[PDB]
Amino acid sequence: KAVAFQNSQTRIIENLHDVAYKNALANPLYCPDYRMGKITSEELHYFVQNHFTSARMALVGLGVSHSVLKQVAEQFLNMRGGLGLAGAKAKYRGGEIREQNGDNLVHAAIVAESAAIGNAEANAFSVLQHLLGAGPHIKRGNNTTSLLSQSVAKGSHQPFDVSAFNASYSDSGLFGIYTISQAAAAGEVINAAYNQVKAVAQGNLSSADVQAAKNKLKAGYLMSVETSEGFLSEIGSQALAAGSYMPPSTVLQQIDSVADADVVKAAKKFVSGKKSMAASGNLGHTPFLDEL
Amino acid sequence: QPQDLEFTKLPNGLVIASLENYAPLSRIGLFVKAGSRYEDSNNLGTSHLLRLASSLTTKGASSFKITRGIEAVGGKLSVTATRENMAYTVEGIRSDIEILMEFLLNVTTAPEFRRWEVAALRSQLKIDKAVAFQNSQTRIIENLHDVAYKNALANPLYCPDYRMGKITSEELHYFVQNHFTSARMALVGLGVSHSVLKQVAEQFLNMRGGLGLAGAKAKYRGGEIREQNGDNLVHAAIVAESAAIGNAEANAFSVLQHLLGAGPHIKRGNNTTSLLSQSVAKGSHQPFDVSAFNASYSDSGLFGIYTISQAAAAGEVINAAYNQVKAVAQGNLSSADVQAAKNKLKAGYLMSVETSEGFLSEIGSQALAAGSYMPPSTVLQQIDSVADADVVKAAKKFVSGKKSMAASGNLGHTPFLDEL
Amino acid sequence: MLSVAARSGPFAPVLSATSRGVAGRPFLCRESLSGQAAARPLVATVGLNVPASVRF
Amino acid sequence: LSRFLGPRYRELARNWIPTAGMWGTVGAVGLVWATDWRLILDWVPYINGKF
Amino acid sequence: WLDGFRKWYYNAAGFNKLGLMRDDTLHETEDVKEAIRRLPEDLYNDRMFRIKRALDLTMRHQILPKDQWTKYEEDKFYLEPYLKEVIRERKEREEWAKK
Amino acid sequence: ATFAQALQSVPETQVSILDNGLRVASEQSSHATCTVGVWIDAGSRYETEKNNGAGYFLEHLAFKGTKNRPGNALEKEVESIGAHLNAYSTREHTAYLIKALSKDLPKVVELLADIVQNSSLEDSQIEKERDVILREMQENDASMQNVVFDYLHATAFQGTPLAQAVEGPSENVRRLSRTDLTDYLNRHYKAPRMVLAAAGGVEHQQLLDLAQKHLSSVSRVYEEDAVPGLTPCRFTGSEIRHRDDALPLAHVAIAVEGPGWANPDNVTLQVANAIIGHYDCTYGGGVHLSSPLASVAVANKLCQSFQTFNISYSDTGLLGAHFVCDAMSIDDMVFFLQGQWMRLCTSATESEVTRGKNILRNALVSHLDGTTPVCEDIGRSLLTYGRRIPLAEWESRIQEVDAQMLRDICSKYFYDQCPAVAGYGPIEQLPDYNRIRSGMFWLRF
Repeated sequence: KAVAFQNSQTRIIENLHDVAYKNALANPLYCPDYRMGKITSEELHYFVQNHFTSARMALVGLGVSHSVLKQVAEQFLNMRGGLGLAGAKAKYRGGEIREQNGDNLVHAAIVAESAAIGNAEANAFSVLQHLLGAGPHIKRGNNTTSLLSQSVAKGSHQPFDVSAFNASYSDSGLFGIYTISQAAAAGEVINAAYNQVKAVAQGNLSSADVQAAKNKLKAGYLMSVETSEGFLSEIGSQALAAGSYMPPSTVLQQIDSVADADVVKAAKKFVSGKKSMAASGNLGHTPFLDEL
Repeated sequence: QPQDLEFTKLPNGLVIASLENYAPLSRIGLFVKAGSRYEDSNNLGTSHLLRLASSLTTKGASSFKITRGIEAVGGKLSVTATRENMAYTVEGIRSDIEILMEFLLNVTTAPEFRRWEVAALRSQLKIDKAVAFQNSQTRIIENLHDVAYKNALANPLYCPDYRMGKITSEELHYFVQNHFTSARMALVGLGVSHSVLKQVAEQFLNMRGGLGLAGAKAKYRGGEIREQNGDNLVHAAIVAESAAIGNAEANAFSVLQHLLGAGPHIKRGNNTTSLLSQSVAKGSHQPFDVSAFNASYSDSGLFGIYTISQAAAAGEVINAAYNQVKAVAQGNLSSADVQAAKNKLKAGYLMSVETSEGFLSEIGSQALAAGSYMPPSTVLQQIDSVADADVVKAAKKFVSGKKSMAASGNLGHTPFLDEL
Repeated sequence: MLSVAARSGPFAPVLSATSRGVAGRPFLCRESLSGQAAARPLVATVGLNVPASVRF
Repeated sequence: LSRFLGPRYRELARNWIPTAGMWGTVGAVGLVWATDWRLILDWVPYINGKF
Repeated sequence: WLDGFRKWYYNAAGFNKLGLMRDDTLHETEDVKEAIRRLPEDLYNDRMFRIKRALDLTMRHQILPKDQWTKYEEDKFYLEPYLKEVIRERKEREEWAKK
Repeated sequence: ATFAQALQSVPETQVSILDNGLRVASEQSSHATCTVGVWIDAGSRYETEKNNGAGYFLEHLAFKGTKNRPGNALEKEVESIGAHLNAYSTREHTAYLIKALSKDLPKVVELLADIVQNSSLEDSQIEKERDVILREMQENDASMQNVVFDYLHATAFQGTPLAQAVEGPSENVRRLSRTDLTDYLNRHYKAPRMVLAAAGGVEHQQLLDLAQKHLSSVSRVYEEDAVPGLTPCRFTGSEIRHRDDALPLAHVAIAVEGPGWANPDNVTLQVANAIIGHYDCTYGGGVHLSSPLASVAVANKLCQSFQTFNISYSDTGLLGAHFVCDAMSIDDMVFFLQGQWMRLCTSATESEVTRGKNILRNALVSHLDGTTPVCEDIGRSLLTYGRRIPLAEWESRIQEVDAQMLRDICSKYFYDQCPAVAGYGPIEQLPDYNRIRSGMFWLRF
């Protein structure tokens, strides 16, 4: 935990998921500070005996044929049949955890509830995520025609890093705005980014930029596809979410079927939804949910 | 005869009060309006290191001479800090009160703040934060104020771990230059003559005669923090906005606090007139402690319910307590219970009066904030002037205002603020 | 009234902190910052002989 | 020396006069008993005769 | 004439040739080591650099050339407002011990 | 004015005896509060192995049941008057305290007269309070200095009535029925072993008229003329060491038998104990603190806290030091504590004893500032000293103490004596008892 928390961003994402859910997704992915010295073998055996089930899990293979995988699945895998606890629906909470760290760069993120994986709006929210921009495409570049790094840099001469943030799960996703800046001008980058999403929620967008967002999302899915570790992760995620494989050409068709008004509806749902904020740094000029 | 306290004002700007009791104990206290709400977000924990820097060196005496002089006289030099006020207080023998007065006025007026002394003092800052966070009340009182206020009063009473190692003596000197000054300073004295205290105040307090850097206005924030601790005792408190101290709504809010059980009046009892404890104990059987607390500052105040419960029944405890305050807000009240709340508030104010450090803190806060000393009989007349409809109006204001909740423990059955 | 112990009785030691002094990479560039945000959510990898990696 | 000369160190030295003087007589009587001085042991009447 | 005799004594002492000023060649007693704890960080860092360079030069048994010798007018008395404070604090501690 | 004139101007305590022998004392001052309490001479002493938790049980139980005002009617009446109560029980005193306004004084003394005589004892409340006492006694193991003081009282006075706790053991709580508790109430709550302390806000003729009306004819004559009797308890110098190496901080106390209450030398043993002083790690004095054990402890980072105590009982006392230390410096704290103790005992100076006399004068007037601890002093002084000693006489006893006087009566009560040693925590680096005794008596003197 002390090596993995040297990244500043994962503390913000952990505090974000601690804020934006009530129960059964608000548990932190890393262990809390007090449970080290408290997690028992009976607790780990209860977690494994409830939630590691052959009816729950999947087993996927790359480079290995079907026959020895089915023989191993008949041999050592088909014993467990009790599905255990299925979660508690991940109810949305909304709020603020705003700690201070002493870094010169504030890291803030403003996020609302979005749709889940398998719905008809998660593809539109991912088109909106790549429309607002989430990737350093040209490395050490301006990241120009992304809308958030456009509309922040129209007003701010400060160094910044603004992006979109889509965290899609099977119950309810999370769509939001990520800002990293110097602490003297956090309100300018946060209000300029949120005014850019309030501009795109009124339909002020170009269909060439929607086509560039769609091509960026198709490129990002094929970036997830092209490595065999990533292909193994994509086949495992599709296997656990659906139970039948969906081909990437049909993924390109489903991304291409996202209408231009659906991401306007997604930005309207982001604006009209209840907000959630996770921020850390010097918090003198960082705005709040009343100011946003 | 103990004469009435003169509460006079110097032409320099300081509010000086002194009486002679012909007392065994001569106590002198300087009261600064330089608390945690007066320090800012850039210099945070400066009030904590300034509170621990009462035994440091100063322009006039070394720190060894300070500690050996206070111990050779026999008195004590202790500072009590709220979020709003800090209160340096030296008590001692009536013969050597001049030596105590010059040591205290050297420390409060012109500290040297040398860098090796504060570099030694940051280990004491870590030890004092660990001792004060051994108690579970102070931690969520600090995070309660962090979630209940926006910028000013949300600054913590104790220094956080991000500033530990970064507190500089230049920022300490800038904060004590901008916030230890005469027009906000009140110096009160029990057992010390007024002409002697006037002479000591004029001979050492000509320095720093401004009004000071203005503190920010605190605004209400709202929302929750809810965090996990690791014990079966879950501490959860829900507050909302109340008026500043010196207002008739705040005089109603303190008697609504003493209606709903400000603390254990009986040692090892059941507190069988507090309506919060009755309406929680009618539904719960596990050990608990439900109180209500009020904290009114100079601009804005907090009133709320503090519930200590076990982790299983805490939802029933918090919802039954909130439904009890809903019953007070609709007006299910007894006028004999309101009169018992008035007598509880009058008696608790007399408990605050009856100790000499509490009396020194009382007139130090009165001469610091208000600048005038009401008699305690006039305080009893104000509490008797507060009636039932103001209690109903303040309960409606608490149940209709935006709330903030701080919780700590095993949180599997702790209810959320939307669920209330 | 105007005090700290007169407002709340037992809560004066927890809103009044006494202290007896005596015995009784920082990413400094905008072009270098491109990549420190969160595109995709929290993914934690702990290996046997490979180090920790976070996929964002 | 200059830090060791004072009223408190003179009072501590006055407090440590009789036990250090008695330790000096312990060392003198033990030196007399170890060396068996003929001038001093001929004055004690229990060893008066020839030893 | 006294400043000329002090400059001749500074030249004959030898640490102006070797790279040290006046306050590096102090005996590390408890007062001097308390002042060692009480310097600021930059003065501490180039003081220990000057001691390490002096130890390198007396390991090599040679000195710097004359253009980079520490002059008597280029000498700063950096330790003296700390060492005088430590000496007067130790003096008042021994006077309180005598009291 | 000056200090002696000011402590002369501190008002006197008129003490008066009723028709049954009960003692009434008051200290009228300017404040409007009123702190009437009954102090009873019962405690953990004057209890056998049987009925051992009876004093703690009756301290817990005197508020819950009453003959005249049953149920929680005591709580309803005392919150109708808005007052506060307290009930502390020690080894030789139990007490009941009400702080109130002075206009509620017949209600306060009527509630005390219904508490100490007409308390009803319902068996449902006995079972409920037995469960609450067992839960509180399970919670009291975290109170580690109380555990070490109870271990020190167990190992210092073994075989005596002072070995037992005030609470009583868990095998003796579960068998306490109603008739043993009312036998304890009929034996040890007798009227001339009871004082009525008031402090300020009262009038003494009003208190004596109210004590004639309410607290007269409690109980004077025993059942079968079986008087209780105090015994001189044996001090046994011993060592108990509860070793818990997974526990973080070691609490170790070392105490020698002191003279007690009625012997006049509690002032000079207290001025030696106050020269030694106390430290906690939140004190911001640092290295420059006056007590040299605390200065050495913060100089080489020995312990977290140390507290030097003079706990006194009738002819028998424990005076010593209890320290919260780490696992690696108990040998250092024991050596420097015995070195500071017998550096005090061999080479006491006039500056050291005037520092201690000044800190004792300030500590006594800061203790007797407040109304509730000055009623604690009135009740404890009336039960132990016979009269109540005023602070002018305490100043006259303090001002006769010099360093020579301190040196010889320290040689009486410190030098070469076998102490009692208690410890809870990692007690491995405590020295063994022969090293404690070799570190007591000095190699030079």
